[PDB]
Amino acid sequence: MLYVYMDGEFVPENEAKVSIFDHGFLYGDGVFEGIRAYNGRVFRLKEHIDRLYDSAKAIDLEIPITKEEFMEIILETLRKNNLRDAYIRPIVTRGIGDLGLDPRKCQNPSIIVITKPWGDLYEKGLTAITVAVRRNSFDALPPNIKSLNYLNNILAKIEANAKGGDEAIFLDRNGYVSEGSGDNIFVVKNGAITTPPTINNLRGITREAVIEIINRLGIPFKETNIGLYDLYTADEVFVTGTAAEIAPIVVIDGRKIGDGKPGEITRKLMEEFSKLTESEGVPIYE
Amino acid sequence: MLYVYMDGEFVPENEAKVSIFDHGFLYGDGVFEGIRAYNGRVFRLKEHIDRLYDSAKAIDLEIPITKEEFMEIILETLRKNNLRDAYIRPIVTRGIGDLGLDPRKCQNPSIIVITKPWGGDLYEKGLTAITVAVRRNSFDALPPNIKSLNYLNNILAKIEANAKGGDEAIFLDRNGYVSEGSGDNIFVVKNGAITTPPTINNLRGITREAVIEIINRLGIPFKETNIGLYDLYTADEVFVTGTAAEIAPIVVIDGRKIGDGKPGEITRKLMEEFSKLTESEGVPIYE
Amino acid sequence: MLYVYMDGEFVPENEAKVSIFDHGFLYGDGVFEGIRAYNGRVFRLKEHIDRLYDSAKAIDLEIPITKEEFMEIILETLRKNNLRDAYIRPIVTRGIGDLGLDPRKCQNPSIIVITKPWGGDLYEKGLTAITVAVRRNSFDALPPNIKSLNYLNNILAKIEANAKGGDEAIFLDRNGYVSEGSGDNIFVVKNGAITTPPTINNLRGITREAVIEIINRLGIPFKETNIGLYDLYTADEVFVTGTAAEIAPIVVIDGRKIGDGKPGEITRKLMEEFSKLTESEGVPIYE
Amino acid sequence: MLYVYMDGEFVPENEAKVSIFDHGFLYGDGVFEGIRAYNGRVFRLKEHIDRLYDSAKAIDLEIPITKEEFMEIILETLRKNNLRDAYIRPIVTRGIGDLGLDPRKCQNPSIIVITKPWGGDLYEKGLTAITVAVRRNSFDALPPNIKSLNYLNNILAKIEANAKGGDEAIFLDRNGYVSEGSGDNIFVVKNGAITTPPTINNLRGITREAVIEIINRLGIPFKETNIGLYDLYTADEVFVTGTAAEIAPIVVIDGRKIGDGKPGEITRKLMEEFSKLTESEGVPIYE
Amino acid sequence: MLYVYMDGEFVPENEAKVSIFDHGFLYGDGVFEGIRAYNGRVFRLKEHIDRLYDSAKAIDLEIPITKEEFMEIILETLRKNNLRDAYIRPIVTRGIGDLGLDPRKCQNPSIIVITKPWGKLYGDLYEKGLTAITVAVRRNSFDALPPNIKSLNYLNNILAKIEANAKGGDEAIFLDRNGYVSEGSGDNIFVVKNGAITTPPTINNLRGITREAVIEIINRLGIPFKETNIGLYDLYTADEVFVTGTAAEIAPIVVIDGRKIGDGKPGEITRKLMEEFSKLTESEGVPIYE
Amino acid sequence: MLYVYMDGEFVPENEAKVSIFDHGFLYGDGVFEGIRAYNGRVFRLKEHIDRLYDSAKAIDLEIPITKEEFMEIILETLRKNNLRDAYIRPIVTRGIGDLGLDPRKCQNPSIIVITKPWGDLYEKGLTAITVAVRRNSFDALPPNIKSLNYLNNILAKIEANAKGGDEAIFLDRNGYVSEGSGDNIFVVKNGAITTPPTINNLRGITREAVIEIINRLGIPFKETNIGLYDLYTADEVFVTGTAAEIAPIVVIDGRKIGDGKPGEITRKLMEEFSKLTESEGVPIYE
Ligand SMILES: [Cl-]
Ligand SMILES: [Cl-]
Ligand SMILES: [Cl-]
Repeated sequence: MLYVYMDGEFVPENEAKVSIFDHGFLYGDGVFEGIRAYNGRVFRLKEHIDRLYDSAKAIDLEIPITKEEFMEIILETLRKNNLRDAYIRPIVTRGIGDLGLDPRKCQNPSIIVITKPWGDLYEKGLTAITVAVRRNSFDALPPNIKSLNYLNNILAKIEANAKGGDEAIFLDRNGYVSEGSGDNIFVVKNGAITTPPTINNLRGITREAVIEIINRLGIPFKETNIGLYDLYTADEVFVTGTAAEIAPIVVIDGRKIGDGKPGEITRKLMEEFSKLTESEGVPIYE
Repeated sequence: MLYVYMDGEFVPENEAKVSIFDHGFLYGDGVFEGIRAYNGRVFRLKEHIDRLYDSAKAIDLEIPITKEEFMEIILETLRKNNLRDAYIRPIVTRGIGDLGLDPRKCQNPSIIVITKPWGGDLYEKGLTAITVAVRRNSFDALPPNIKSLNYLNNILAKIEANAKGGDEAIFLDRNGYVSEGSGDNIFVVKNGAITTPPTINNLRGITREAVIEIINRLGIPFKETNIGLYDLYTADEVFVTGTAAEIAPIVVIDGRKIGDGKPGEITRKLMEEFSKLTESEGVPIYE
Repeated sequence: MLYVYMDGEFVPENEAKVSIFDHGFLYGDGVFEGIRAYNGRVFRLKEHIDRLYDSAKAIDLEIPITKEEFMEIILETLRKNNLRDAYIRPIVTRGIGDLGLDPRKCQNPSIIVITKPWGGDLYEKGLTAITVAVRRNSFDALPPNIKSLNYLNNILAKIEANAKGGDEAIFLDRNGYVSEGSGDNIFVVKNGAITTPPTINNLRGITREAVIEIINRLGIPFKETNIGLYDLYTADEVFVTGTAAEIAPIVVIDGRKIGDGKPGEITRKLMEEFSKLTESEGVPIYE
Repeated sequence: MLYVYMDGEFVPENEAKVSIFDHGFLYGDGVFEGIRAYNGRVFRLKEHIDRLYDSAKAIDLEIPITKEEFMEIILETLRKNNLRDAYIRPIVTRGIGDLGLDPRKCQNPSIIVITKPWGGDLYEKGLTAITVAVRRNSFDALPPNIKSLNYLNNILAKIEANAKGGDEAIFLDRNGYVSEGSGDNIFVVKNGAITTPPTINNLRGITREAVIEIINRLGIPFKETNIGLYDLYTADEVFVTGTAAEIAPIVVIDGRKIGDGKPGEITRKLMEEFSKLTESEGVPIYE
Repeated sequence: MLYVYMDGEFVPENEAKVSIFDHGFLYGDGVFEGIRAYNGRVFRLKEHIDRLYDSAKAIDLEIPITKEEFMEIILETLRKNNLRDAYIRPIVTRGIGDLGLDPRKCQNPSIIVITKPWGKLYGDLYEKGLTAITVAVRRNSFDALPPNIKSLNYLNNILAKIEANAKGGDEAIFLDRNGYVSEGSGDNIFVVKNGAITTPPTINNLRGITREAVIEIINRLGIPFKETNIGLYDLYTADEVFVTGTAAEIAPIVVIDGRKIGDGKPGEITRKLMEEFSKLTESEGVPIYE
Repeated sequence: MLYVYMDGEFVPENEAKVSIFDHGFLYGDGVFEGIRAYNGRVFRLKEHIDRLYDSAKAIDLEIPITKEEFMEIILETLRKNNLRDAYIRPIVTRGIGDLGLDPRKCQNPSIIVITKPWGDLYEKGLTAITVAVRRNSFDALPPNIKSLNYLNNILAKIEANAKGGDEAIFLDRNGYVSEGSGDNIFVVKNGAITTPPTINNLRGITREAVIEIINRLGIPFKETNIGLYDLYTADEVFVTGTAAEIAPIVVIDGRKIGDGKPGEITRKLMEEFSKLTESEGVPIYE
């Protein structure tokens, strides 16, 4: 029933498989994106594709097709599955080499496009915990690369699962707030909004869209380092990402954030963001 | 011609494939080992299997079979391919789940065993190494003690080495101490004494452990302690250790000749002793 | 019904009060100890008093009496309350001064001795622990070796543990190494060997020292070395040590079962040996 | 003569005492503020009270009264002592609980308000400062943004300054950036522009905020950014800000004259503007 | 043929020598500047002299003459050698003292001015662009040996240069003690991405006079500009990268750690800034002769 | 009339000058040693020469003569000046090159040997202060290299001069005790001695000799990281170096160390070290 684009063919999900000798599998040597289709439009497709190519560049991986070709493949995959509302996961792998680490011995990067249909926690808000693991360092495994190396994020998620949080919050190698395991973080205090610079986290496309809205609404905004203290004493906290959209965080490390309910500024941004997703995007069908 | 063990079946290499929905593929959420078979014996099989289970425990992954069963699967795979001299790569993945990162939605970890025939031009001359700008994954972020499918830190270091004229990359850690090579542990020889970093910022190498046993047996003064760039540059000899590499001499670091620029006497002695050990020890595949 | 020593007078608990202008209250500017009396003997009294004076020296606080006098005051306080089995908390404060933080304006340090009767369930099952996001106070900022009235770092860790389903919090330090629990030192048991962090990033525990003496006496291989999250997660056994806790097994860390998830054999052996030590050693309270 | 508010009653200073079993005393588990009354007005009372509640929130302490009630208690205490010019120190403690550090066993937080009369030589000449070896408490360990009873880090810095010939201590943070003085925020003036550290590694000073408002009103170029030792040493002018200090010029740092070694023109201008602000703003105590 | 100013006298290059007991030699205890003369004008002379005095202040060294006197000595040295296009290296040392490191035993700081003829034999020498590598050594810390001080302690820079020589780069790029991009071994670094320019704050590197001039041009041209921390990722994924310094002017970086930067050629924004900077150096400066 | 060896000639001190174009002067690009002659013997000459060559190797500088030749030049210089009790400062520079920092343009390293005669604070002990500047990092400008880059040490000394200490004590980039501005540090507590590992400081020749004495006397000894706390609460503290020998530290940051007088263990080591210097060394004359 659902087809996956895999190296020039459409393949049913149950048969969508990659060689175990692909370095993307052996070493997580590959890059991916997360993209949303709303009402027959692909939201910020070009921005996501730009980031995919940036991720590839960072790991010295040449994507064997052009950005225009990649965009067409994504639209084609959504068409083949007749989707209007979907989550899209393009993946590019290093390809097959030998059992060592050398990426120069790898031939034929795989191009994969997964599309899955998209059909309670946002009325109540999420509980978050700060994890003991620091975010992968920007001088070790830069988190700005959306790569198949996501075990740092998974360890944080495992901590959150064990420790009663819906979401994990990372600090970075220098003690600053970084992001959630799968999303950027914003703090609201006295009508002003702050978010960490992007060096220690990922340059979120949702984060960028939300900042555009914040500026359009004239809410005072600063991109600056934040600490545990700012999280705990915030009027409101929310996280942003493709899958999450804008998710309110109402408890952090057992402490109620403000009144413990999604805040007024968060709710306003949720509305404005919904509007943006309904009116922007590359059309799938004509 | 070569078969891979994949979840209870032997599958030809060309067909050995994993679902793209396995979290091992999507997120590198899985663990692996590198094991060597020499002359029909599997060198330190039990030690590698112990480490595999430790790696799995560190990432909260339950391996669905026992260690004894895992050892039997490895031996069976070597038998099916009629190998006596091989490299073995067991892999355990988190398994198929949804497209989020939550490992709770994953069911059925995959168990994979790759065996490839493994039959020293760079070892007579020694290797050139470069120190990389990327630090090793932190022991408080993505602990390098876990041999996981997250190897992009190692690959970035290797990319730097390829671009910068080194056969091998050397990492420093988040605190500025020498960690290891991109795929092996590092030892420094100075005035007849040997030092190696503690294992917290690198990986508890099985070769490293075997080499330390030899060092102690030979009565060479040995210390496990932090090392710096200075110690690398001014060493009498440097070598790296791992399953694939065995003992590889490093004769140039960052453009500087190490000692006389040839593999050193202590390194050569350890290479001989290690060869001897691989020829006389191990779990028999056939016998 | 209990008397507290307070600056030369014995005072009922309900009246044991300190001026709000004491810098020990305003700024946590003071030091303390935790000492145990077992069966009419005070366990390691001299070691605790030495550490109290070391803590005071570290914060440039002169304790206005001698160590011998301090020991006599402690024994007297236990006598006055007729205790044989107790927890003792000596406290020395900077003393009353002005509203600024300058300790030079403080005159007369207060000397306080609290003694409370000691009359487990969590020790048969073992404790659950979580690693906290807050790092331990740095050894170059507010050295954790000082047992001072500044315990908010420990309290924040405890608050995290309370919210996150742990009985105990485990700290990492400013450099990413394992430090200690919020109120106790940490030991890791792996393949019959024991490791514990060096004391620089934590506190030189008197229980920790006693336990190391036992470990050496029993010939269990022991190393004082840096430990990481990986070592915690993959340990055969983990336990914590302190005056109040004695030896407490840790059986779950961050949702991961430690070994079999029950107090381990080595831990149980050390618990027995430590019990024996407390029953046979100490400064007698009554003659 | 002077009364202290303590849990619903006015108590003479000499009798203002807290139980030694209060966690605010045992562990510095509590929060405080420093507020100034000028000419019958309380300067920035609401801002200080907001920060007090933020400090409490950061340490998960529930202040048992509302902010309005707290403001009334402060004004009442100033009235009872007939003060027009005073320093006010509200304190909230975790309260009496057990001898362990667990804050869940604490039940009734104490509310304390100290008011002391206020009544220049060092401000005409300026202060000498030294940079200390101790780093500021980390924003990921014991966040300095919390104005808590844990002030030993500040006291250690002050002890260093006392011993090393400075009127004031300057901290760097865990990452090597300038943080603040032991009891005040720091500003640097260079080529007519002013810089101050972001507030993450120090405290969000109410004086600092007021001074930034003045700076902006006067159109002096201003940047909140990280500063280093170099910026201190080569500054045209340096000054510190806090409730007690107001604006204090720093004219020597680590033996080096700052600019001409006298309070600078920009500093003097800000001192005048700040004086004006304190004379015309505030919550009236009486009228 | 070339004279060096040395403590009040002009001395031929071959005889320009300092006592081995000068702490400037023994311990690198001294400060220096790098200044350019273009077409009879000294570019940003006053800015360089201000930085020289700031460097001296940072190491608690009192320069025994005034800034005006120092400027006159520099112009005099250029005059004596009849230069119009030159590189100028003023140096101030702590002076002769005993063999311990205590600077209190030093008396009489030396003042040295070197001037060497400089200038392009070929206009487009940066037509292809430079290759760079990121080094393993971190930049001297701003809490250890602050890189803002242009001192005679340049071994950190030399180690990075040694790494670059061995590793196939024309230039070395440093990260700092906290993992952020700092600068090249002898120049400030700028990154261009989607028409916007970023550069590290100056705390972990040096407040470059070229960097300041380039920022003025960037602002005048209305290119979006931000001073903020940058990482390896930003270098690798940049549209363009360039470095700035007195000797280098504006040098395009077209390869970093084996990765082509954008199209692997000097970029449009870089080329535009190179032109604008050339114009600035042709029309500004303290006249040597006039 | 003291002579300095300079590239093959003995030159009077007042004329001992180096070209300002030598990179050793321009960039501190060179290495040095500090060696002591006692009663006609050069103490640990071979150890110092080994370290000099190690320093040179660390900065990729080829010393143009052999170690045996270097030792002869040192002895010759002491002979020419008729010294029996002296401080020797051999220096090797990168040499003259262009005005850039590239060491490849530098072709002829200078060899310099300074010898100066050596002829109250030890009875009373020294005051020390801990400095704000951290020691040059072992991953930036490794302090194990005894190079002409000594401004880190000088900044610490400037702090000590201004702050009332005879000596400055450094912490390292990771917060551990490193060393004094010109000497290694040892801490004595409950009859046991500790000293930092050598990675963050310099492998002192005096430090090595003192450790040999400590072992010979059977004093418990451990090489391990030390903190501010260990300094402040020590029974005794002392520093070691060629010029200082063994110097007691009796006050640190305003705190009396033990009783505020040189300790028993320190005094014992001072005696044992004196004995060692009187009975060991390469003879200058026959
Ligand atoms: Cl990392
Ligand atoms: Cl801290
Ligand atoms: Cl450094």
